[PDB]
This record gives sequence, structure tokens and C-alpha cells, in this order.
Amino acid sequence: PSALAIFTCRPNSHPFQERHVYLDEPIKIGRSVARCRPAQNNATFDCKVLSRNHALVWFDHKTGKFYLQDTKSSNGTFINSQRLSRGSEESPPCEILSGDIIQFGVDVTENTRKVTHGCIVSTIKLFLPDGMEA
Amino acid sequence: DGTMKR
Repeated sequence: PSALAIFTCRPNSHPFQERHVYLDEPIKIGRSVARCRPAQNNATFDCKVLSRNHALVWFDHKTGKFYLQDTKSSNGTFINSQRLSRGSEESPPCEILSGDIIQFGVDVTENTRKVTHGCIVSTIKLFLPDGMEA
Repeated sequence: DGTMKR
């Protein structure tokens, strides 16, 4: 069986529907574009402050740990409020545990239209292949 | 590309 990540939306997030993402292979977190649209079983979001290739999430069988990696995002990735890498820089793999608060992007105000676009803020639940919560 | 940037 595959490891499983569940992304649930937090109150200060741009709204999204709960995601059930199986981690048979590493999963790209990123912004919706006609080639990839949001689905209940992916980590693609219709959120303008997310990068196209924002981050990667995967399960490592050797360590038994789950990892998140920022892949040169413009606006940042955060675990429990701690940023993974500077803008346009790649982070190392950073361990995530069930219950962690993961943020993709930051709020951005579009100055000419004076509309604030929220970021994605998620509680993540993580399950080992054997079903045990991480 | 195309990201709304702070």
C-alpha cells in the first residue's frame, strides 16, 4: 500500500477542498494551469500566489519519514511558520509530521486592482504505508 | 512562471 497525505484547509487559507494524495511517487505542489487542474487527489491549487513548480512532497522508505522540499518558489513554503528557503532558492528535504501546518505562498495584494490573494494554509495528516499515522 | 509575487 502507498503512503498517504491528507491536506485540509485552515481558516486563514484561500479556500480549497480536502485533498487525499497518495505518495507512490513524489507529488508536485503547484498552481493550476490548463495542463494540470486541481483535483481531490492531487496537490494542485487554483491559487495565484503559488508557483507553477512550488514544492515536492514524498515518502522516503529508508528513513520512514515524509519530506517537503521548496523547488525555487517565488513566495515561499513554510512548516509550522518556518520558511524552507529564500525566494527562488531550493530547500533541502525538510521532514513533515502528521498535524504540521504547511503554508504555500504568502498573501499578495494586487496593487492596480486592490484585491488581496490569499495563500494556501493546510493542516497535513500523514499515514505510513502500513496505515499508522506519522 | 506567471506567479503573483509579493
